[PDB]
Amino acid sequence: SRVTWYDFLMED
Amino acid sequence: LVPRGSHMDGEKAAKEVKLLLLGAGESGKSTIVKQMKIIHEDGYSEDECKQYKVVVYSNTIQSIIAIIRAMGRLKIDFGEAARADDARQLFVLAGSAEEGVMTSELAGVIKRLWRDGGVQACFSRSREYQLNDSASYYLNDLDRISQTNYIPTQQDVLRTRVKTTGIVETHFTFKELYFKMFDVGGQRSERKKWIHCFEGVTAIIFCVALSDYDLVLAEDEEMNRMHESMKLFDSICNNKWFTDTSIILFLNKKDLFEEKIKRSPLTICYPEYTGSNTYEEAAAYIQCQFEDLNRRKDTKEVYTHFTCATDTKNVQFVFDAVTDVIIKNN
Ligand SMILES: Nc1nc2c(ncn2[C@@H]2O[C@H](COP(=O)(O)OP(=O)(O)O)[C@@H](O)[C@H]2O)c(=O)[nH]1
Repeated sequence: SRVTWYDFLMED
Repeated sequence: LVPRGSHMDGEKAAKEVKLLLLGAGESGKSTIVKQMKIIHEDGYSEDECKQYKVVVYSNTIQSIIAIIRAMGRLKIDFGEAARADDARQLFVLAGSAEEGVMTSELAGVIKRLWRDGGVQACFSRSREYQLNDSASYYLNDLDRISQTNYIPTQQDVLRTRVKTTGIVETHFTFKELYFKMFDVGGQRSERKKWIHCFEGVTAIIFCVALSDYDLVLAEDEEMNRMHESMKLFDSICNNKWFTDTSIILFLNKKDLFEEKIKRSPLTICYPEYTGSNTYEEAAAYIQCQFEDLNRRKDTKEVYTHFTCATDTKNVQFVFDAVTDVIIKNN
């Protein structure tokens, strides 16, 4: 779902 | 009849610079946006400043209330019992200035509270409740800001703290470059929006509040603020999106850090630190702590600057250097 930019970057 | 020339009229298209301001809350991002407005833009008109009157009053009241509540949490008594009464009235009249009008009664309450010795004892321990760094600015200028004819000065506007909901952007022209500067907070958003925000970014400025080194931890926080910021900066440096990007590090709030390092040991933040508790060595240690997170130092460089984001002259100088760097790498 919605996510902070840090968690977005670390998803990879 | 003279045929008209091209619309451009011999002018080349300006090169566009996508710049992202990143960092934890209270690191100085919005202050840098406002500094850009002051330096490379119109500034702030009186119609713009009058709008910030309510915000000035709200920040002042919220700050004094935070100190008062901290007193109760920290078992700090008032220097004079009478202040208790004042405290109560402060909570009754906390919403009185929503109309941009600070009544004489409320101003008197805030003045008598800010004067008290116990309130100052709590202000000095501000690190235990993470008091915002604009509290003293407004409270020490209470006489000036209380007047009915008061209109916020430019420095008053720099110091305001506003909640960010949407896309905070500013645009300007500097050295024939069109800067699109986006302030990026910690809000949760859709992944496609992050993809769009991190695409084609020319430069990143990561702001770090040095003076946050000695702040207590809030409940359920896994680490202190400085280490949260180190985590963010690690993810920034060593990501694929930004291999091309110029990463700039603003070690901000150096004025507050210089006064703090005397009284508060850096060991509070870095228990392993064995150096001296002086401005120079502690600042170097923090700088290296953030820099060594770069796991590709040969291929990629980190441009570090120590800043006082509320000082327009320092910001102007630093941003001039930043723009020189951006041009060099383009
Ligand atoms: N003394 C001092 N205060 C600062 C400095 N930078 C920011 N502040 C204040 O710290 C508060 C938070 O700064 P802000 O720019 O809003 O952080 P943001 O959440 O990342 O936007 C504000 O009251 C700023 O005025 C600085 O360099 N020195």
